[PDB]
Amino acid sequence: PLGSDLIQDVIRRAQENKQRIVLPEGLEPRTLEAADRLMADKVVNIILIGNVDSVKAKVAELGLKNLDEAVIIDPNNHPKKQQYTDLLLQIRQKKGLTPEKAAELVENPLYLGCLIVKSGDADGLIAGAQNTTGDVLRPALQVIKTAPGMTSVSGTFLLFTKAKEYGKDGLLLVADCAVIPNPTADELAQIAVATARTAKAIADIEPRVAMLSFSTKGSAKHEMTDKVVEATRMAQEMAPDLLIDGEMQADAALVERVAALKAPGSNVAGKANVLVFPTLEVGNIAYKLVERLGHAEAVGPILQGMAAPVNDLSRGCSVEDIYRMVAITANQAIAAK
Amino acid sequence: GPLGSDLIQDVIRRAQENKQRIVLPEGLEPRTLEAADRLMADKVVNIILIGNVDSVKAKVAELGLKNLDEAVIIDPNNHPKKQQYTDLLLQIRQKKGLTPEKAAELVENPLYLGCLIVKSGDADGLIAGAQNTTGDVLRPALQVIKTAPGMTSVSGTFLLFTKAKEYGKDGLLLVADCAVIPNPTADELAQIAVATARTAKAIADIEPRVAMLSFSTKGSAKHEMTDKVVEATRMAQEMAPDLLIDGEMQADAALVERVAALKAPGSNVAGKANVLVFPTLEVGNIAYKLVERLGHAEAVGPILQGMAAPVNDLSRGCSVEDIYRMVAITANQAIAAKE
Ligand SMILES: CC(=O)SCCNC(=O)CCNC(=O)[C@H](O)C(C)(C)COP(=O)(O)OP(=O)(O)OC[C@H]1O[C@@H](n2cnc3c(N)ncnc32)[C@H](O)[C@@H]1OP(=O)(O)O
Ligand SMILES: CC(=O)SCCNC(=O)CCNC(=O)[C@H](O)C(C)(C)COP(=O)(O)OP(=O)(O)OC[C@H]1O[C@@H](n2cnc3c(N)ncnc32)[C@H](O)[C@@H]1OP(=O)(O)O
Repeated sequence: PLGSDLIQDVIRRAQENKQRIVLPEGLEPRTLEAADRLMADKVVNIILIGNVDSVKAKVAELGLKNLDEAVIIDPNNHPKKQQYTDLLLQIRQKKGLTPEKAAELVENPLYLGCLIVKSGDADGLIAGAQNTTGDVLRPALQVIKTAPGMTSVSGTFLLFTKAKEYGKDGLLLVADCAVIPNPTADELAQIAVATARTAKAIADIEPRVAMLSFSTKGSAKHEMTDKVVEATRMAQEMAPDLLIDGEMQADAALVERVAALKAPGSNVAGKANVLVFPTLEVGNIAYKLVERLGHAEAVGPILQGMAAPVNDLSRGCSVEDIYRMVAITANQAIAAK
Repeated sequence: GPLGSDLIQDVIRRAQENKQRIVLPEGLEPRTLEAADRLMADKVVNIILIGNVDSVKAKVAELGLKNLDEAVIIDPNNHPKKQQYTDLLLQIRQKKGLTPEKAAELVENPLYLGCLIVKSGDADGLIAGAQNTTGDVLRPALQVIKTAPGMTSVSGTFLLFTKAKEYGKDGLLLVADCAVIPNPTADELAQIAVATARTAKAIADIEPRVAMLSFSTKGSAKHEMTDKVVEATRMAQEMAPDLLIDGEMQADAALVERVAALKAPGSNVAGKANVLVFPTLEVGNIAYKLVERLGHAEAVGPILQGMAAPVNDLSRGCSVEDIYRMVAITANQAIAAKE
């Protein structure tokens, strides 16, 4: 119930600017059920990957009545197979892919799905109900690649807290909580800019980005603090339109009275709604403790920094969670154009 | 507030039942004196104040405090044990190049004198930092009192009283190291784990189950940074076979039975943790503050651990009630150290 209002807004913005979303796991029942609801509610235009007769059989078997307009693409046989094979070789031959092996890969639903998006025949992709994170992300990084002026992808969570005096009515975006173990200064700056733009695209927030540390504005100098200082500088340079400040402690980021004392004349401190963590140790631990010990609702991870949005579901994701992640993906696609 | 109030009441009561001698080096600081007055009224501890006797008595009369006539006041410039404490200080710090000339200056510094009083067995613990920096409190404590048997590192723990009563002990977890060591080695992290578990036992009447946290659970995400937590876990288990310590694990595996069953089957900690050990100060400093603010948890501390006799450091903005509370904690640490 925390963040059902925001998710309702995300669904509506998807509905108002309809994106084409590829679901490579076209025989997975949770995926198909979610696809049926998304098409009933006209949230997105669905593309399912699988043998056409098998997918249609499974749709009829699950009693789904809203998928007649879904496009179904058999990776073994479809009119753009050679085109996508040629595109794949163009992207990946140099990197050791033979035409022999390109012909195999193009028949793998995850690779095919990424090539559909990359070609401009779709706007985004969701998988991972029946694949590992790595098998989803790898083709996405190889084929779709990163957005202009970015070399790294990262994972953000929407963190809907019960503390409505922080963030946007209790919501903060937090990153990187899933992908990069130990970002360099450069990576951390890219995380900062990416998360701010996700904040704008998904949460309709005016981002104020806190680059977190155990130091605030030189209070605790150390090797680990220097990286966050450099990251802050480089983020500010990469994006002069965005409010980004650091290094600061979490209390300076969130609490006006502490901001006044330790970070005076920051335009972020005391008002942060985006938190950038210096390592995955920090991010992975911190968001889970806020989720459990704070009773916060965490939505994600949401992958950011891709030229076109790919998201990765968990293997235990509900129908409603798949629906939700597709709606988010559509919003990321709108932002990417 | 109300989350911590039952346990803090127990801590004060256990102090009252075995009265310890606590040194307050900042003997003219008004918040400290007010707290000392309440502690003496309530018979929580025997207070020792450091300062010129006439000045301290003048300040006591000036603040209208009626319960400090039995407080011991030691003037650092002139008191019966000055040469004894000076000789002790030279004996501890001669190797390290302290001259008798410089010993004679240091022994007159209230923070050094306070530590020598404890070290000599003339007190049981010390509290300062209302008017001194953390570093000026810690330095004499580490030089004079030093670390407990079998420990080389001192760390800081918080009592974290959360609103999630289904975790920890009715919502309480101890977390460390959240204040002192920026980047513990594997050995330091193991010592943090054993120290915090024993603090948990002594202060919070917790049966410690210690989770060594990482972004990996039992080899799920192997990496350079996870290796330190794996090694720390092994070394902690070896140092303390009487304690339940496991790792590496994620915070969800530490706290959630359903996740523990999947990611850490046959841990005797996972899903039941009540002590969390963080791999770095970045993690600890950020994580406890986010839980405090975003979770509405109450955090008490930092509490210093690993000292041969307890020294605690107050913040410069600490209330009278917070000083009272920290003195009660320190007395409980002394009771644990003597046992
Ligand atoms: C390694 C650990 O288990 S600890 C980290 C804990 N976190 C996670 O596991 C979550 C996901 N982490 C990952 O590493 C992802 O699963 C993966 C898919 C990016 C790793 O991919 P790998 O199987 O290592 O393949 P490899 O790194 O050889 O190739 C993946 C491609 O993406 C690139 N890449 C890897 N990480 C990133 C990133 N964060 N951003 C952008 N590109 C990346 C690689 O350079 C490579 O590109 P290339 O083939 O064009 O050179
Ligand atoms: C503040 C920064 O720049 S780093 C990042 C943030 N850190 C913090 O917020 C924590 C605050 N901590 C501190 O002030 C320091 O860590 C201190 C006080 C513990 C150490 O600083 P100093 O008192 O100047 O110690 P210094 O480095 O001068 O001397 C080291 C001595 O203390 C000892 N020591 C230092 N830290 C510790 C510790 N955590 N545990 C045990 N012993 C210690 C050394 O072994 C050495 O002993 P010796 O006198 O017998 O040689």
